Amino acid sequence: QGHPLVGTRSPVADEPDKYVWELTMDTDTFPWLEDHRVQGPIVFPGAGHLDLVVGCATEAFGPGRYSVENVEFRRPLFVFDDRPAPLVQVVLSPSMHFGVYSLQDGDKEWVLHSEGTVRAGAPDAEPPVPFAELEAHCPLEFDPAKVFAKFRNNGLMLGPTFRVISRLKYGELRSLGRIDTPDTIADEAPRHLIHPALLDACFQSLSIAMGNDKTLYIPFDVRRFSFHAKAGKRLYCYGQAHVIAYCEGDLWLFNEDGELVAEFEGFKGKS
Amino acid sequence: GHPLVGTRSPVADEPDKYVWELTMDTDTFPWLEDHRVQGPIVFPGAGHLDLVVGCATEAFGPGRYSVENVEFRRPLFVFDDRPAPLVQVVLSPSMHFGVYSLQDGDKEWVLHSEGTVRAGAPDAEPPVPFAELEAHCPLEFDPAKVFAKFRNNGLMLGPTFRVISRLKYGELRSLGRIDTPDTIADEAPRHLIHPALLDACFQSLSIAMGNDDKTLYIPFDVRRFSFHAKAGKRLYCYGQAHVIAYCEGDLWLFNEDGELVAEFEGFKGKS
Repeated sequence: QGHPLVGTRSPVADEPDKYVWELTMDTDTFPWLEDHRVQGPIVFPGAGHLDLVVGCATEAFGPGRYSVENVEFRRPLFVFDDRPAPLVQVVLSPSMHFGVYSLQDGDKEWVLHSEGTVRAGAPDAEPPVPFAELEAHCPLEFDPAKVFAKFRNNGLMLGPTFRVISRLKYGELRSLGRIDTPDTIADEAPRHLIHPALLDACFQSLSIAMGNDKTLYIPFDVRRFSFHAKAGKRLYCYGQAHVIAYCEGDLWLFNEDGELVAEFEGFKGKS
Repeated sequence: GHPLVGTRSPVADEPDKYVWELTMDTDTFPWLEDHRVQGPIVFPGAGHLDLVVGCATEAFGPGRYSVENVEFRRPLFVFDDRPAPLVQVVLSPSMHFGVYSLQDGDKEWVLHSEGTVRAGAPDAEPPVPFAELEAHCPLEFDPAKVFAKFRNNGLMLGPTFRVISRLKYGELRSLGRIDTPDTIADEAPRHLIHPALLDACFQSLSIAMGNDDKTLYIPFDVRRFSFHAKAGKRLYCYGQAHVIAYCEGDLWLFNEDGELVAEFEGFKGKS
């Protein structure tokens, strides 16, 4: 019944404020993994790491607001088809520094995928445009089928569960996207805080803020991710881009009733 | 919608002013019967916090709100001989609020509550984590003992305001379990924190000063009330008193899973 991405924890005696969760990230436990392939292999979406770490922190310290600051994404997490499911470790230090690690079977070394800090609580969120006014602030509309098309044309095989933007609007250095939970994940998504598929789609949405009539971007840095409330079945993602091959922007995720879900400050990306 | 937020009629020459109007009758709110003070029905001074924050929620949206420097001065009566009073939540552009009532045939409105309100809240600082709460308060008191004191001193409390199922205490400490009764179960999810349970929080705190006894205290001042999450069916209120006839304490409201619901800083009281 718990958060599906938080695994077993085995509190070690000589390390009292250290927390380690272990999880086998197989397709049987997570069929949706199939629908985010990058040039062939299945990749756990770099966005997904935020639902993972905060779900872990939630299990240790309790429900509420958590903030994940100075996240670095460096090495992709693969779920290959030829080898068995990888093992994944969320290591939280006493200093509240975290790392996400993976080991493929027969490998000598763990691979660090994500790195940052995490704390309880979050600043008061400051949307530059209130929820109701959002619709009008982004006049122009773009076809979601074209956005998905671009991704695959550059080698990003996105299946139904990662094709979840139903509507999308934009303006100068801004974007607004509607994220709908697909049926394939419906029963399982309320167990997550913000399902990785929907978290990935938020970064998809931001990519339309860079002025384009080409250059694919992937999560690289995040100054602050502040979780405020669980995602519902329908989501409104409002992005504002900042002005090389590094895209940057700030993000505000809302539920349809207008409840802020999460705030991203400094969501940097890379080709 | 929130049952205590009424009609709002935005006035043209006053754009940042909000006024909600409500007839506080027993038919709309049967639970009102169960908090009488020396005869007449009194809207609990604690209830003013669910009212103002429900109003602010309606204007600005769901999320965290903080009500600072609340003064309670004059009781809000729902007499039996006269028709239901009218109640007005006036929110100024400066985010200063007042709660007013007019009884039938009266020339002037009566100010009941006064303070400010803003969006957001500080990160909450429980001095004892939720899990450790149980052990921090060893000694137990009989709730039928506390309701008895109130009645003996002229506070006729009916079933809906007898909601403390369990109560534990220590030096300058208290811990109470607040249960939503069946009579309002159907209506409580519409409130943020039903007034009955909000009143019971102050009931709980009164056991932190008291030493095993006849001095009733009633809400008077609150430096800060910070709302974080809707109340559930079971609630744990942890109070810590501060050391004339003005009691004061800090309160931390928790749900069963340990989700902080509300923080009270500087909850002063008066005989």
